[PDB]
Amino acid sequence: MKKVVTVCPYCASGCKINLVVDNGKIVRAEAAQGKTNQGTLCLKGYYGWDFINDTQILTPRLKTPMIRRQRGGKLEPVSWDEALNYVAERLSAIKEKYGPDAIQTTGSSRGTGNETNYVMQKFARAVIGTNNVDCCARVXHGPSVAGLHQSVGNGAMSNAINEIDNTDLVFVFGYNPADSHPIVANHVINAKRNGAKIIVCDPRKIETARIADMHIALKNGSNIALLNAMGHVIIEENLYDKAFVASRTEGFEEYRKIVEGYTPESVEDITGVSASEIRQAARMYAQAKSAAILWGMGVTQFYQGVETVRSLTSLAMLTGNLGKPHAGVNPVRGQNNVQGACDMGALPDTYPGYQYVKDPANREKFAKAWGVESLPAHTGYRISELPHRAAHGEVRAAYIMGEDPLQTDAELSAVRKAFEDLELVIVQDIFMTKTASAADVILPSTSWGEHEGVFTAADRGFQRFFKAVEPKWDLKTDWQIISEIATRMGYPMHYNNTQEIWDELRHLCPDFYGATYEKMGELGFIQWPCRDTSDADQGTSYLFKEKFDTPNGLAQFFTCDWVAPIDKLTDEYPMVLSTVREVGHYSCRSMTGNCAALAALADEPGYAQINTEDAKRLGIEDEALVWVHSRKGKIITRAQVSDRPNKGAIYMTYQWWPEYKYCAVRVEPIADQRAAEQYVIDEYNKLKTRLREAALA
Ligand SMILES: Nc1nc2c(c(=O)[nH]1)N[C@H]1C(S)=C(S)[C@@H](COP(=O)(O)OP(=O)(O)OC[C@H]3O[C@@H](n4cnc5c(=O)[nH]c(N)nc54)[C@H](O)[C@@H]3O)O[C@H]1N2
Ligand SMILES: Nc1nc2c(c(=O)[nH]1)N[C@H]1[C@@H](S)[C@H](S)[C@@H](COP(=O)(O)OP(=O)(O)OC[C@H]3O[C@@H](n4cnc5c(=O)[nH]c(N)nc54)[C@H](O)[C@@H]3O)O[C@H]1N2
Ligand code: SF4
Ligand SMILES: [Mo]
Repeated sequence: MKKVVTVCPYCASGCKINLVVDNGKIVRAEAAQGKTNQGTLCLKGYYGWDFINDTQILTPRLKTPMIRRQRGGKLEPVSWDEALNYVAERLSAIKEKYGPDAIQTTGSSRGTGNETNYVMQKFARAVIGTNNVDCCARVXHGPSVAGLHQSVGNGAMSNAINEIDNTDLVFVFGYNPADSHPIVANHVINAKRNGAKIIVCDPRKIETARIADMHIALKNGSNIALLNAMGHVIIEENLYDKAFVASRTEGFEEYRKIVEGYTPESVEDITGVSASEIRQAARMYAQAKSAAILWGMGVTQFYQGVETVRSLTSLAMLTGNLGKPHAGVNPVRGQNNVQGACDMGALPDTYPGYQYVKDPANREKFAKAWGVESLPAHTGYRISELPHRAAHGEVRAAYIMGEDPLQTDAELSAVRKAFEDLELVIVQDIFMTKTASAADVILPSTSWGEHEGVFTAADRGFQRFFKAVEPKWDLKTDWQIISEIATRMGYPMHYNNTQEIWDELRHLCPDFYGATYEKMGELGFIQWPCRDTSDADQGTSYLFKEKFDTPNGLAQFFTCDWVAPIDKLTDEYPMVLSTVREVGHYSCRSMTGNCAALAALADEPGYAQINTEDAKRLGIEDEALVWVHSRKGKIITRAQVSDRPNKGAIYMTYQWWPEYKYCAVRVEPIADQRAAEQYVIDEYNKLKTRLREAALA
């Protein structure tokens, strides 16, 4: 009986967990003293280790390689030799026929770890010869989509999670940590215990709003209108930091011109917030000695979302809430390793350590390190473009590792046809997912629990996680799989352990070089940049102390005009639909839904939060199934009738089996509940049986 230290594989809070191991099996999980969690876990860390054991509650663990030889055929189990040879031969053949850019790779933001992601992008670049490497969820980063990067030159959380506790004001905008990042919510609560003020800008009455000094309950989609009026108040009442603006920013005058028209009064009907409330919130934010903005992954989907991110960041620039502790702009992103995948250069325009492929010095270094003559300079395809590339023949093969697009991507029949248009789809996962079940080849990897590595938490904190248990089947780690494919394609690659991979990237990434395995250890939390291996360098708590990471080191102001959501409301569709996380289950659900304790918590088809008054009016009872009508769409869901959602909007916990957050819908009650209930059981049994048969064939 021993404790093996790991990091939670769910959200990006980065909680350290001691997995109790007795006789080669995990026996229970308990909170370890991680930097972020300090002996606490939410439900998911505590009960969510159970999927490792292949419970088969929702879907089985992948146990063997598989190949679907004919297109409308069965996945058949095969040896590793057969699978890895097949893939190396197909990829090689595709590369020679169509060029390297005909192949798309993905990183993975989940249990695999940082080392895997570095290896995947190495494979794409040194072996295949393409920059086509990307992750679904990604930090604000590229030229093709606006974000934080244009404002401050880094898409990361500017300040640590542990810095939240001593901020004077937490400005939570489009963010629900109580359900999304329970341990981050504990830091917000502790900030309030420590006397911080709290402003929540959220249409709904979320948990954090209960403890908020102001809950700005703004109409769904009204974000830029509110943000501009807040900037208007800050500028017109002279509450901005003039020194900071003069010396550390540009673009003020152009921003001032736009927000000048946006009086709190001009925006009362649009935001549903009184001008007085707008003034008070803008005052509270501007007057706090140090204020941290927290927002969610989240804001970028409300669209005007990427403008909203910059408009928010502009508020922090306006008030000098950047380049000092307990302040900042802090997109707390979702997945346990969304940050790390990006750190490892699982993005189409950059090597690990945000060393852009367009720089010839960077190409030279990596090329030399990687024993290759030339590395490609042009930006690869984004995984979100896959349906378009596949349809038009630009991408012929997808190597999809640790992503489930046929579950978790907008319009599921788009990526389905994408898989049809593609010549070859490889899925490397730990479960028979919807996506894996539609693949040509399945490569089963080890899971979190069965291997080790490094994750990067929400605030760029590198942490080690250790192997607790041996895989029960003949599994390879993700990086073992890639390395073997790489070698079979003519490029010698092998590693004996993740430290070898980590040490290689350290020597290629000046901002990660100091973050040795020894420095991270069992409980260390090392935020990058960490440049010196000396134990004197323990990382960077917050960014931008001296300058910003923009070309000329000045932060860049931005906002724009408010534009009403594209899906307008009608008498035919009088409700807003938006999506929302729930604490007890995680998104893919292949992990939480395969945990006996967590699975007992959440019913199918899932829940839709409806306002009490809306429900009264519509004849919708609590717990009663309901239909939700959009356009080219209708869905069945369960009513969670509460006063938490705002009247006029329903919030679906959409984890169940580009404006994701605003959508015009109608909600109709079901007369025959018993038939609708049976129907739900019927469809869930269908899917469960389908994935079962896919796996045990
Ligand atoms: N328990 C659990 N936690 C998770 C996950 C999970 O599946 N389960 N998934 C993780 C992942 S991958 C992600 S991306 C995160 C997502 O977590 P979040 O970043 O928190 O995204 P949401 O919860 O979907 O939306 C957050 C808030 O946006 C509000 N909102 C909706 N419309 C508007 C608007 O127009 N303006 C404003 N200001 N607010 C609005 C909603 O009411 C909600 O409270 O959760 C992460 N954590
Ligand atoms: N319409 C719409 N579109 C959206 C989103 C939305 O809300 N709505 N969300 C966006 C972001 S926020 C989310 S996090 C992202 C989710 O997709 P993804 O990461 O691929 O699914 P995932 O479910 O987390 O699947 C992760 C897979 O990884 C497997 N896995 C987990 N651990 C490992 C491992 O160690 N090795 C390997 N090879 N695989 C592993 C999981 O089983 C799962 O299939 O896509 C964006 N698009
Ligand atoms: S899901 Fe998030 S808050 Fe909960 S134990 Fe895991 S890392 Fe911590
Ligand atoms: Mo996410």
